[PDB]
Amino acid sequence: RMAAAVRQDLAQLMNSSGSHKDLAGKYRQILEKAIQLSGAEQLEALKAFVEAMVNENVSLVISRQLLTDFCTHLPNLPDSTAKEIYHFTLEKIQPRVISFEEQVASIRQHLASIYEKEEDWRNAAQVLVGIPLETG
Amino acid sequence: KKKRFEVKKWNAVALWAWDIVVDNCAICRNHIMDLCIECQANQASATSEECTVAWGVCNHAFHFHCISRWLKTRQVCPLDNREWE
Amino acid sequence: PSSTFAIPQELEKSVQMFELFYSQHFSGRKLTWLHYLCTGEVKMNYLGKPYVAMVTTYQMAVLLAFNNSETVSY
Ligand SMILES: [Zn+2]
Ligand SMILES: [Zn+2]
Ligand SMILES: [Zn+2]
Repeated sequence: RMAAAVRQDLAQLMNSSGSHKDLAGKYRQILEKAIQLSGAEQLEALKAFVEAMVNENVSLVISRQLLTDFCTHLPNLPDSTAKEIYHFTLEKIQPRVISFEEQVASIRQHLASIYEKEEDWRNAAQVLVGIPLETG
Repeated sequence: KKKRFEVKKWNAVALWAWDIVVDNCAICRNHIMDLCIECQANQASATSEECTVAWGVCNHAFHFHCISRWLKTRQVCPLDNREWE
Repeated sequence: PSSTFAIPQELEKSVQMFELFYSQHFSGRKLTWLHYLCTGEVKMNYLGKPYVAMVTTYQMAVLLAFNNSETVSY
């Protein structure tokens, strides 16, 4: 329940009127907190962070770089559940996809490189072809 | 609730060009807007934005013997890499 | 002329479901973005004002730029 720790850390930043950069750093501290978690706890931390990022109280111009930062640790991180959570990720990028577009481009660079090097050539080019890159 | 500027009714955006390039059947520029010389002479159903316009098996929507013409310049037709049609 | 904008979730649904109907209809031109159809949406938001003062397109966009932050510099 560092799940819960970050959960209410962010439920009370929901209750904050902090500024652009300031509140950004608040969420960034809570991010890097969840980053430095370890395992299944860190996994549901991912879960709950992005469940945080869903709102408009979380701005789009917030979640831009907040989840950019959520992301740029992931190249460093294990591959199995990285595929897993890129899947769930993209499934939940579904709503305002253009809010996520470039970030998705990179997610799927990573993810398709996984399938490529996992030789899951099907799901590789398949789930590459999910994207409207320039057609977004 | 007296201001946070919540959602009124709103009005939106559209087009209609086409989901193709198409670039006016580049082999000449009697356009794809235009029934060109050779294909005003041939003239299938062809109009002021598709005289021939599509992502076809060619996708090089090139006029009848204008497509044949730039297949004349190369009988391997790499125009979009289908043979003149 | 058009640029970045909030585009709340229903605006997503508008472009996308229109593209449902419309990619069904036509593709290549689609639900592009065009500000000058925009006007002001500032109404019974939660206002001591009983006021609905619609504004022009980028009137709308830039007032959008200044909503919650009760003051905002350059
Ligand atoms: Zn002509
Ligand atoms: Zn043509
Ligand atoms: Zn001919």
